[PDB]
Amino acid sequence: ACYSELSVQHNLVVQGDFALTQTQMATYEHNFNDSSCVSTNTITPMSPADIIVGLYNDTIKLNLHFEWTNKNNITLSNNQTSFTSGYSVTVTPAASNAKVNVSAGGGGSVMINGVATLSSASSSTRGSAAVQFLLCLLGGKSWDACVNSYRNALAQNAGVYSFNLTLSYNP
Ligand SMILES: [Mg+2]
Repeated sequence: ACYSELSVQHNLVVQGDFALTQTQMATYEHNFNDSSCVSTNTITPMSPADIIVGLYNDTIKLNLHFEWTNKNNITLSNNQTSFTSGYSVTVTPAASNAKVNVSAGGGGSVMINGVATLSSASSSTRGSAAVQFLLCLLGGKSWDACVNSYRNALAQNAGVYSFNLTLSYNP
Protein backbone atom coordinates (compact mmCIF):
# COMPACT_ATOMS: atom_id res chain seq x y z
CA ALA A 1 0.00 0.00 0.00
CA CYS A 2 0.93 3.67 -0.56
CA TYR A 3 -0.84 6.56 1.09
CA SER A 4 0.59 9.96 0.29
CA GLU A 5 -0.90 12.81 -1.70
CA LEU A 6 2.01 14.28 -3.61
CA SER A 7 2.17 16.98 -6.23
CA VAL A 8 4.62 18.84 -8.42
CA GLN A 9 4.15 22.21 -10.10
CA HIS A 10 5.43 22.98 -13.59
CA ASN A 11 5.25 26.13 -15.67
CA LEU A 12 4.17 26.32 -19.30
CA VAL A 13 5.04 29.59 -21.04
CA VAL A 14 3.19 29.88 -24.35
CA GLN A 15 5.45 31.33 -27.04
CA GLY A 16 4.97 34.97 -27.88
CA ASP A 17 4.41 34.05 -31.53
CA PHE A 18 1.77 31.39 -30.84
CA ALA A 19 -0.62 33.36 -33.04
CA LEU A 20 1.52 32.28 -36.01
CA THR A 21 2.53 28.75 -35.04
CA GLN A 22 -0.77 27.84 -33.32
CA THR A 23 0.90 24.78 -31.84
CA GLN A 24 3.30 24.20 -29.01
CA MET A 25 4.50 21.17 -27.09
CA ALA A 26 6.07 20.92 -23.65
CA THR A 27 7.35 17.92 -21.74
CA TYR A 28 7.74 17.55 -17.97
CA GLU A 29 9.12 14.96 -15.60
CA HIS A 30 9.06 14.52 -11.87
CA ASN A 31 10.45 12.03 -9.38
CA PHE A 32 7.97 11.29 -6.61
CA ASN A 33 9.03 9.69 -3.34
CA ASP A 34 6.21 8.29 -1.21
CA SER A 35 7.83 7.10 2.01
CA SER A 36 4.64 5.35 3.03
CA CYS A 37 4.83 2.75 0.25
CA VAL A 38 5.27 -0.72 1.75
CA SER A 39 5.03 -4.15 0.16
CA THR A 40 4.53 -4.19 -3.62
CA ASN A 41 2.51 -1.48 -5.28
CA THR A 42 1.17 -0.68 -8.73
CA ILE A 43 0.97 3.01 -9.59
CA THR A 44 -1.45 3.61 -12.45
CA PRO A 45 -1.17 6.61 -14.78
CA MET A 46 -4.74 7.85 -14.99
CA SER A 47 -5.98 8.54 -18.53
CA PRO A 48 -5.92 12.34 -18.96
CA ALA A 49 -8.52 14.62 -20.51
CA ASP A 50 -7.98 17.63 -22.71
CA ILE A 51 -8.42 20.99 -20.98
CA ILE A 52 -9.87 24.10 -22.55
CA VAL A 53 -8.15 27.16 -21.08
CA GLY A 54 -9.60 30.65 -21.40
CA LEU A 55 -7.33 33.68 -21.30
CA TYR A 56 -7.96 37.43 -21.38
CA ASN A 57 -11.65 37.43 -20.55
CA ASP A 58 -11.86 34.04 -22.29
CA THR A 59 -11.16 35.74 -25.63
CA ILE A 60 -8.21 33.39 -26.22
CA LYS A 61 -9.18 29.75 -25.83
CA LEU A 62 -6.51 27.06 -25.85
CA ASN A 63 -6.83 23.29 -26.04
CA LEU A 64 -4.36 21.36 -23.87
CA HIS A 65 -3.84 17.72 -24.86
CA PHE A 66 -1.91 15.46 -22.45
CA GLU A 67 -0.06 12.24 -23.16
CA TRP A 68 1.83 10.18 -20.59
CA THR A 69 5.48 9.69 -21.46
CA ASN A 70 5.28 6.10 -20.22
CA LYS A 71 1.74 4.76 -20.41
CA ASN A 72 2.62 1.55 -18.56
CA ASN A 73 1.83 1.01 -14.90
CA ILE A 74 4.72 1.75 -12.57
CA THR A 75 5.63 -1.31 -10.50
CA LEU A 76 7.20 -0.66 -7.10
CA SER A 77 8.99 -3.62 -5.56
CA ASN A 78 8.96 -4.31 -1.85
CA ASN A 79 9.05 -1.02 0.07
CA GLN A 80 10.38 0.81 -2.99
CA THR A 81 9.21 4.39 -2.58
CA SER A 82 10.42 6.52 -5.49
CA PHE A 83 9.37 6.64 -9.10
CA THR A 84 9.69 8.95 -12.09
CA SER A 85 6.79 10.01 -14.22
CA GLY A 86 6.01 12.69 -16.77
CA TYR A 87 3.91 13.78 -19.67
CA SER A 88 3.91 15.94 -22.78
CA VAL A 89 1.27 18.59 -23.37
CA THR A 90 0.31 19.99 -26.76
CA VAL A 91 -1.22 23.51 -26.90
CA THR A 92 -3.49 24.34 -29.85
CA PRO A 93 -6.27 26.88 -30.42
CA ALA A 94 -9.66 25.80 -29.14
CA ALA A 95 -12.66 26.46 -31.32
CA SER A 96 -14.20 29.89 -30.87
CA ASN A 97 -17.28 28.04 -29.55
CA ALA A 98 -15.46 25.92 -26.95
CA LYS A 99 -16.54 25.76 -23.32
CA VAL A 100 -13.79 26.96 -21.00
CA ASN A 101 -12.85 24.48 -18.24
CA VAL A 102 -10.26 26.79 -16.62
CA SER A 103 -10.37 30.60 -16.94
CA ALA A 104 -7.67 33.19 -16.29
CA GLY A 105 -10.27 35.87 -15.73
CA GLY A 106 -8.95 39.08 -17.15
CA GLY A 107 -5.33 37.91 -17.29
CA GLY A 108 -3.03 35.67 -19.23
CA SER A 109 -2.07 33.05 -16.66
CA VAL A 110 -3.93 30.21 -14.97
CA MET A 111 -2.98 27.55 -12.42
CA ILE A 112 -4.28 24.15 -13.44
CA ASN A 113 -4.32 21.47 -10.75
CA GLY A 114 -4.11 17.81 -11.67
CA VAL A 115 -3.46 17.92 -15.40
CA ALA A 116 -2.00 14.41 -15.00
CA THR A 117 -2.48 12.09 -12.05
CA LEU A 118 -1.16 8.69 -10.99
CA SER A 119 -2.86 6.53 -8.37
CA SER A 120 -1.81 3.57 -6.28
CA ALA A 121 -5.48 2.68 -5.66
CA SER A 122 -7.52 -0.33 -6.80
CA SER A 123 -9.34 -0.48 -10.15
CA SER A 124 -12.65 0.09 -8.35
CA THR A 125 -11.46 3.30 -6.66
CA ARG A 126 -9.74 4.53 -9.82
CA GLY A 127 -12.60 3.84 -12.22
CA SER A 128 -15.24 5.38 -9.99
CA ALA A 129 -13.14 8.52 -9.51
CA ALA A 130 -12.17 8.79 -13.18
CA VAL A 131 -15.75 8.32 -14.40
CA GLN A 132 -17.22 10.82 -11.95
CA PHE A 133 -14.50 13.26 -12.95
CA LEU A 134 -15.31 12.98 -16.66
CA LEU A 135 -19.03 13.13 -16.07
CA CYS A 136 -18.38 16.20 -13.94
CA LEU A 137 -16.60 17.84 -16.84
CA LEU A 138 -19.30 16.76 -19.28
CA GLY A 139 -21.89 18.22 -16.91
CA GLY A 140 -20.24 21.60 -17.42
CA LYS A 141 -18.55 21.99 -14.03
CA SER A 142 -15.23 23.77 -13.68
CA TRP A 143 -11.97 21.87 -13.90
CA ASP A 144 -10.98 22.89 -10.38
CA ALA A 145 -14.26 21.77 -8.80
CA CYS A 146 -14.14 18.41 -10.57
CA VAL A 147 -10.41 17.80 -10.07
CA ASN A 148 -10.65 18.52 -6.35
CA SER A 149 -13.33 15.87 -5.90
CA TYR A 150 -11.35 13.49 -8.14
CA ARG A 151 -8.09 13.87 -6.25
CA ASN A 152 -10.02 13.65 -2.99
CA ALA A 153 -11.63 10.35 -4.00
CA LEU A 154 -8.26 8.92 -5.07
CA ALA A 155 -6.45 10.13 -1.95
CA GLN A 156 -8.74 8.47 0.61
CA ASN A 157 -6.91 5.23 1.32
CA ALA A 158 -4.22 5.33 -1.38
CA GLY A 159 -1.45 7.38 -2.90
CA VAL A 160 -2.21 10.05 -5.48
CA TYR A 161 0.54 11.78 -7.38
CA SER A 162 -0.42 14.91 -9.29
CA PHE A 163 1.10 17.21 -11.85
CA ASN A 164 -0.01 20.84 -11.62
CA LEU A 165 0.58 23.23 -14.48
CA THR A 166 0.73 27.01 -14.56
CA LEU A 167 0.11 28.29 -18.07
CA SER A 168 0.97 31.85 -19.07
CA TYR A 169 0.68 33.58 -22.41
CA ASN A 170 1.73 37.22 -22.75
CA PRO A 171 2.05 38.27 -26.42
MG1 LIG B 1 8.15 15.05 -1.94
